[PDB]
Amino acid sequence: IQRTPKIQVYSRHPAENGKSNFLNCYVSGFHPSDIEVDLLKNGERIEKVEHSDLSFSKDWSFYLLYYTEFTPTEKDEYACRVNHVTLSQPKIVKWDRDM
Amino acid sequence: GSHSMRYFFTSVSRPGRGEPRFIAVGYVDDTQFVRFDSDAASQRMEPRAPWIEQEGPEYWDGETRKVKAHSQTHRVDLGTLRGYYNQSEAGSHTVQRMYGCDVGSDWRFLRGYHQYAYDGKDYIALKEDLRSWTAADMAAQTTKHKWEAAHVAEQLRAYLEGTCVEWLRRYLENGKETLQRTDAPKTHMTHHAVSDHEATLRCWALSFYPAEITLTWQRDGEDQTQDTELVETRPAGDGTFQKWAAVVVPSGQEQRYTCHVQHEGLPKPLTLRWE
Amino acid sequence: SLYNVVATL
Repeated sequence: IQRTPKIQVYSRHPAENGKSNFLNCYVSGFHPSDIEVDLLKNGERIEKVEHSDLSFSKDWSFYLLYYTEFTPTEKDEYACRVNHVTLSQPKIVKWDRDM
Repeated sequence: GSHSMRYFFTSVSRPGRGEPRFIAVGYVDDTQFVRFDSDAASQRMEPRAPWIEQEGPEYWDGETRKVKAHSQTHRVDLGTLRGYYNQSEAGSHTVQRMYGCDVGSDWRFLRGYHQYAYDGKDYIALKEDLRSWTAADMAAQTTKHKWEAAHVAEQLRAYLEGTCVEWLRRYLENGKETLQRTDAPKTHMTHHAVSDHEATLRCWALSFYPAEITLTWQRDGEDQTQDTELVETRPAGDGTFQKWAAVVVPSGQEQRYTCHVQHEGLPKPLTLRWE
Repeated sequence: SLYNVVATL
């Protein structure tokens, strides 16, 4: 079977301009495990992105955490781009400080 | 005060060229402590938590030997299942396995597990009595017949009730500073006006461990689920977890609403109310 | 610590 990914984009710590933080993209509930996840800065892909080791939940669906160090500003925009066999086109989720 | 040790294995066939991608991870409660990735350069089981680094060379050589034997079994499994299901050799498929044990509050064996999945669906699982198997379909039934004749359950039971629990207890002691410590959620509430007459109250629970938690909203002392939203618990990335629940309320009526937080790290559940 | 023997499906 196939299962589409759930997506959450958020920071590790309360966001505050000028202060170093970590930008996360947590993808879960998907199957198969092959998936493409990119963190974006003003539309452009960030290179120094890492991710957790593949694991899965009780129902066998997979989960992964993608993350990168970053320093938020009032202007710069951040988002997570996800592509999976279940998606007709890449899904973009913008980072919202309040979520 | 119960605890668990669990191993998760995932193998994905790659028909275009080469062997399956194999990834194994080990966890104690919600803490990952080891991993193996067939795509990594070391080709060795590797540490993912400080407290496991205490183990000596014989430990790592042994776990590496065993995890590589695990990957070869899965490789063979992918071939076997492809036949059982009469599937093409051109498609990629996935086998997953998870096993482990739980110790109760008494620190004694509580239960063992050993289950398998093919393409994201239950395939075969060891029942709680650790003596019989649950086979989901006829492919799994053939596996079940083979494992009964070979007495695989007996072998697993011996591991799950003995070795598994013994090592779980050893790890719990070695990494007690973190593994036997609970981190209570750090909580607060935020306010967001959505219109001239409505506002959103969001109740936050941050940096907690373990992951299990419950956030509930009440209005005038009674549970409210309408007009609410709760996100799935997520990893902060530093080993702790986060979650939030929000509710839309009439501006000016914020005081009637309370957020309730239950967590193992809290002697008594917490109650939050907007300023 | 991992289990020692792995039976095939």
